[PDB]
Amino acid sequence: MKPKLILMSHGRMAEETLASTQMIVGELADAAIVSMTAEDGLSGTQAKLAAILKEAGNVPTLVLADLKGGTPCNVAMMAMGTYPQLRVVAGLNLAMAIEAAVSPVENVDELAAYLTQIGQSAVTTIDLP
Amino acid sequence: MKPKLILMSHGRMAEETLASTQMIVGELADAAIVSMTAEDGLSGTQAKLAAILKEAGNVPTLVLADLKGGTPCNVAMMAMGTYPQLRVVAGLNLAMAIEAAVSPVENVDELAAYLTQIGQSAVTTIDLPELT
Repeated sequence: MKPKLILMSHGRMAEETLASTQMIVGELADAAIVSMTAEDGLSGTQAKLAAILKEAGNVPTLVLADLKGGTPCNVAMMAMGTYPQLRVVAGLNLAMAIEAAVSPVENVDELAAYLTQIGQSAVTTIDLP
Repeated sequence: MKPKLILMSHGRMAEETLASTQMIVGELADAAIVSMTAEDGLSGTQAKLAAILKEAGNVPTLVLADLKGGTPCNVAMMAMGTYPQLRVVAGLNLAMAIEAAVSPVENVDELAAYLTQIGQSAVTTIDLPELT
Protein backbone atom coordinates (compact mmCIF):
# COMPACT_ATOMS: atom_id res chain seq x y z
CA MET A 1 0.00 0.00 0.00
CA LYS A 2 0.78 3.50 -1.10
CA PRO A 3 -0.66 6.94 -0.44
CA LYS A 4 -3.27 8.11 -3.02
CA LEU A 5 -1.94 11.00 -5.09
CA ILE A 6 -3.72 14.18 -6.12
CA LEU A 7 -2.19 16.97 -8.26
CA MET A 8 -3.84 20.40 -7.75
CA SER A 9 -3.29 23.65 -9.62
CA HIS A 10 -4.60 26.85 -10.99
CA GLY A 11 -5.94 26.05 -14.43
CA ARG A 12 -4.78 23.02 -16.35
CA MET A 13 -1.15 22.91 -15.12
CA ALA A 14 -1.72 19.88 -12.88
CA GLU A 15 -3.63 17.96 -15.61
CA GLU A 16 -0.74 18.52 -18.05
CA THR A 17 1.90 17.74 -15.50
CA LEU A 18 0.23 14.30 -15.08
CA ALA A 19 0.17 13.86 -18.84
CA SER A 20 3.86 14.87 -19.09
CA THR A 21 4.70 12.43 -16.26
CA GLN A 22 3.02 9.66 -18.31
CA MET A 23 5.43 10.38 -21.14
CA ILE A 24 8.23 9.26 -18.87
CA VAL A 25 6.70 6.57 -16.62
CA GLY A 26 3.53 5.61 -18.50
CA GLU A 27 0.48 4.24 -16.67
CA LEU A 28 2.32 4.12 -13.36
CA ALA A 29 1.34 7.78 -13.06
CA ASP A 30 -2.37 7.82 -12.05
CA ALA A 31 -3.06 10.78 -9.75
CA ALA A 32 -6.45 12.45 -9.37
CA ILE A 33 -6.53 16.04 -10.59
CA VAL A 34 -8.11 19.26 -9.26
CA SER A 35 -7.94 22.03 -11.97
CA MET A 36 -9.22 25.33 -10.47
CA THR A 37 -10.86 27.49 -13.08
CA ALA A 38 -11.53 31.22 -12.56
CA GLU A 39 -15.24 30.31 -12.34
CA ASP A 40 -14.56 27.87 -9.48
CA GLY A 41 -13.05 30.23 -6.93
CA LEU A 42 -12.50 29.00 -3.37
CA SER A 43 -15.85 27.28 -2.98
CA GLY A 44 -15.73 25.45 -6.38
CA THR A 45 -12.17 24.27 -5.67
CA GLN A 46 -13.18 23.12 -2.18
CA ALA A 47 -16.10 21.16 -3.68
CA LYS A 48 -13.88 19.49 -6.27
CA LEU A 49 -11.34 18.38 -3.69
CA ALA A 50 -14.11 17.34 -1.26
CA ALA A 51 -15.64 15.01 -3.91
CA ILE A 52 -12.30 13.20 -4.29
CA LEU A 53 -11.51 13.00 -0.57
CA LYS A 54 -15.05 11.85 0.32
CA GLU A 55 -14.96 9.15 -2.28
CA ALA A 56 -11.66 7.78 -0.87
CA GLY A 57 -12.41 8.20 2.84
CA ASN A 58 -9.84 8.04 5.64
CA VAL A 59 -6.90 6.76 3.56
CA PRO A 60 -3.29 8.10 3.34
CA THR A 61 -3.36 10.77 0.62
CA LEU A 62 -0.81 13.29 -0.67
CA VAL A 63 -1.68 16.44 -2.58
CA LEU A 64 1.13 17.92 -4.74
CA ALA A 65 -0.02 21.51 -5.10
CA ASP A 66 1.30 24.03 -7.62
CA LEU A 67 1.95 27.04 -5.41
CA LYS A 68 2.20 28.01 -1.74
CA GLY A 69 -0.62 30.37 -0.74
CA GLY A 70 -2.62 29.99 -3.95
CA THR A 71 -6.29 29.06 -3.52
CA PRO A 72 -5.71 25.41 -4.65
CA CYS A 73 -2.93 24.89 -2.08
CA ASN A 74 -4.99 26.75 0.58
CA VAL A 75 -7.94 24.43 -0.07
CA ALA A 76 -5.74 21.32 0.25
CA MET A 77 -4.30 22.71 3.46
CA MET A 78 -7.78 23.42 4.91
CA ALA A 79 -8.83 19.81 4.12
CA MET A 80 -6.16 18.61 6.53
CA GLY A 81 -8.51 19.85 9.30
CA THR A 82 -10.91 17.04 8.26
CA TYR A 83 -8.61 14.24 6.98
CA PRO A 84 -5.93 13.11 9.41
CA GLN A 85 -4.03 11.03 6.84
CA LEU A 86 -3.91 13.81 4.19
CA ARG A 87 -0.59 15.61 3.53
CA VAL A 88 0.22 18.45 1.14
CA VAL A 89 3.49 19.45 -0.57
CA ALA A 90 3.65 22.70 -2.61
CA GLY A 91 5.95 23.67 -5.51
CA LEU A 92 4.94 20.88 -7.94
CA ASN A 93 7.56 20.21 -10.61
CA LEU A 94 7.97 17.32 -13.03
CA ALA A 95 10.67 15.54 -10.96
CA MET A 96 8.29 15.47 -7.98
CA ALA A 97 5.49 13.96 -10.03
CA ILE A 98 7.76 11.30 -11.58
CA GLU A 99 9.19 10.31 -8.22
CA ALA A 100 5.73 10.26 -6.58
CA ALA A 101 4.61 7.92 -9.41
CA VAL A 102 7.45 5.44 -8.92
CA SER A 103 8.09 5.61 -5.17
CA PRO A 104 7.31 2.51 -3.14
CA VAL A 105 7.22 4.61 0.04
CA GLU A 106 4.18 3.61 2.05
CA ASN A 107 4.13 6.13 4.89
CA VAL A 108 2.56 9.47 3.86
CA ASP A 109 4.83 11.55 6.10
CA GLU A 110 7.94 9.85 4.69
CA LEU A 111 6.63 10.31 1.17
CA ALA A 112 5.98 14.05 1.76
CA ALA A 113 9.50 14.59 3.12
CA TYR A 114 11.08 12.63 0.28
CA LEU A 115 9.17 14.50 -2.44
CA THR A 116 10.04 17.82 -0.75
CA GLN A 117 13.78 16.99 -1.04
CA ILE A 118 13.24 15.69 -4.61
CA GLY A 119 11.50 18.87 -5.71
CA GLN A 120 14.14 21.14 -4.20
CA SER A 121 17.00 19.11 -5.68
CA ALA A 122 15.30 19.30 -9.04
CA VAL A 123 15.68 23.04 -9.25
CA THR A 124 19.13 24.01 -10.52
CA THR A 125 20.89 26.30 -12.92
CA ILE A 126 22.35 24.30 -15.74
CA ASP A 127 25.99 25.36 -15.59
CA LEU A 128 28.30 24.72 -18.55
CA PRO A 129 32.14 24.31 -18.42
CA MET B 1 11.40 42.20 -18.09
CA LYS B 2 15.04 42.31 -19.33
CA PRO B 3 15.75 38.79 -20.52
CA LYS B 4 13.40 37.01 -22.90
CA LEU B 5 11.67 33.97 -21.31
CA ILE B 6 11.14 30.53 -22.80
CA LEU B 7 9.36 27.71 -20.95
CA MET B 8 10.07 24.21 -22.21
CA SER B 9 8.65 20.86 -21.30
CA HIS B 10 7.63 17.38 -22.17
CA GLY B 11 4.08 17.76 -23.48
CA ARG B 12 2.01 20.86 -22.64
CA MET B 13 3.06 21.40 -19.05
CA ALA B 14 5.08 24.56 -19.91
CA GLU B 15 2.21 25.87 -22.03
CA GLU B 16 -0.26 25.58 -19.17
CA THR B 17 2.27 26.90 -16.66
CA LEU B 18 2.42 30.13 -18.69
CA ALA B 19 -1.42 30.27 -18.93
CA SER B 20 -1.71 29.87 -15.16
CA THR B 21 1.00 32.53 -14.61
CA GLN B 22 -0.86 35.02 -16.78
CA MET B 23 -4.00 34.42 -14.69
CA ILE B 24 -2.08 35.29 -11.52
CA VAL B 25 0.19 38.18 -12.64
CA GLY B 26 -1.65 39.47 -15.66
CA GLU B 27 -1.36 39.84 -19.35
CA LEU B 28 2.21 41.13 -19.15
CA ALA B 29 3.49 37.61 -18.34
CA ASP B 30 5.06 36.53 -21.59
CA ALA B 31 7.22 33.64 -22.71
CA ALA B 32 7.83 31.57 -25.79
CA ILE B 33 6.98 27.90 -25.30
CA VAL B 34 8.46 24.60 -26.49
CA SER B 35 6.07 21.69 -26.06
CA MET B 36 7.89 18.47 -26.91
CA THR B 37 5.31 15.97 -28.05
CA ALA B 38 5.66 12.19 -28.15
CA GLU B 39 6.44 12.54 -31.88
CA ASP B 40 9.13 15.21 -31.59
CA GLY B 41 12.28 13.54 -30.32
CA LEU B 42 15.66 15.24 -30.59
CA SER B 43 15.64 16.84 -34.03
CA GLY B 44 12.07 18.18 -33.72
CA THR B 45 12.73 19.61 -30.27
CA GLN B 46 15.98 21.21 -31.46
CA ALA B 47 14.16 22.72 -34.40
CA LYS B 48 11.38 24.18 -32.22
CA LEU B 49 13.83 25.89 -29.89
CA ALA B 50 16.02 26.99 -32.85
CA ALA B 51 13.04 28.77 -34.49
CA ILE B 52 12.50 30.83 -31.34
CA LEU B 53 16.19 31.58 -30.68
CA LYS B 54 16.90 32.46 -34.33
CA GLU B 55 13.96 34.85 -34.38
CA ALA B 56 15.30 36.70 -31.31
CA GLY B 57 19.04 36.72 -32.13
CA ASN B 58 21.72 37.52 -29.54
CA VAL B 59 19.42 38.75 -26.80
CA PRO B 60 19.67 37.81 -23.08
CA THR B 61 17.33 34.87 -22.69
CA LEU B 62 16.35 32.41 -19.95
CA VAL B 63 14.90 28.99 -20.55
CA LEU B 64 12.93 27.50 -17.64
CA ALA B 65 12.92 23.75 -18.39
CA ASP B 66 10.75 21.14 -16.76
CA LEU B 67 13.30 18.49 -15.88
CA LYS B 68 17.02 18.11 -15.75
CA GLY B 69 18.37 15.47 -18.05
CA GLY B 70 15.26 15.36 -20.19
CA THR B 71 15.41 16.03 -23.91
CA PRO B 72 13.84 19.51 -23.57
CA CYS B 73 16.43 20.54 -21.00
CA ASN B 74 19.30 18.91 -22.95
CA VAL B 75 18.25 20.77 -26.08
CA ALA B 76 18.26 24.11 -24.16
CA MET B 77 21.70 23.26 -22.73
CA MET B 78 23.05 22.46 -26.23
CA ALA B 79 21.79 25.86 -27.49
CA MET B 80 23.98 27.62 -24.95
CA GLY B 81 27.05 26.74 -27.10
CA THR B 82 25.66 28.94 -29.86
CA TYR B 83 23.86 31.68 -27.82
CA PRO B 84 26.22 33.32 -25.35
CA GLN B 85 23.50 35.22 -23.47
CA LEU B 86 21.17 32.23 -23.03
CA ARG B 87 20.88 30.58 -19.62
CA VAL B 88 18.86 27.56 -18.45
CA VAL B 89 17.21 26.71 -15.14
CA ALA B 90 15.58 23.29 -14.64
CA GLY B 91 12.81 22.24 -12.21
CA LEU B 92 10.05 24.63 -13.44
CA ASN B 93 7.32 25.23 -10.92
CA LEU B 94 4.68 27.93 -10.78
CA ALA B 95 6.49 30.12 -8.29
CA MET B 96 9.46 30.30 -10.64
CA ALA B 97 7.27 31.29 -13.58
CA ILE B 98 5.43 34.00 -11.59
CA GLU B 99 8.64 35.50 -10.31
CA ALA B 100 10.24 35.40 -13.77
CA ALA B 101 7.22 37.14 -15.23
CA VAL B 102 7.40 40.14 -12.92
CA SER B 103 11.12 40.33 -12.17
CA PRO B 104 12.75 43.58 -13.20
CA VAL B 105 16.21 41.90 -13.04
CA GLU B 106 18.07 42.63 -16.29
CA ASN B 107 21.19 40.52 -15.93
CA VAL B 108 20.71 36.86 -17.05
CA ASP B 109 23.04 35.29 -14.52
CA GLU B 110 21.44 37.28 -11.68
CA LEU B 111 17.99 36.32 -12.92
CA ALA B 112 18.90 32.58 -13.14
CA ALA B 113 20.34 32.64 -9.62
CA TYR B 114 17.23 34.41 -8.26
CA LEU B 115 14.80 31.97 -9.94
CA THR B 116 16.82 29.00 -8.76
CA GLN B 117 16.41 30.22 -5.23
CA ILE B 118 12.68 30.95 -5.77
CA GLY B 119 12.07 27.53 -7.26
CA GLN B 120 13.82 25.73 -4.35
CA SER B 121 12.10 27.81 -1.68
CA ALA B 122 8.77 27.13 -3.36
CA VAL B 123 8.92 23.42 -2.56
CA THR B 124 7.72 22.80 1.00
CA THR B 125 5.47 20.55 3.05
CA ILE B 126 2.29 22.46 3.92
CA ASP B 127 0.71 22.37 7.39
CA LEU B 128 -2.35 23.99 8.93
CA PRO B 129 -1.36 26.07 11.93
CA GLU B 130 -2.06 24.48 15.23
CA LEU B 131 -3.43 27.04 17.48
CA THR B 132 -6.63 25.36 18.69
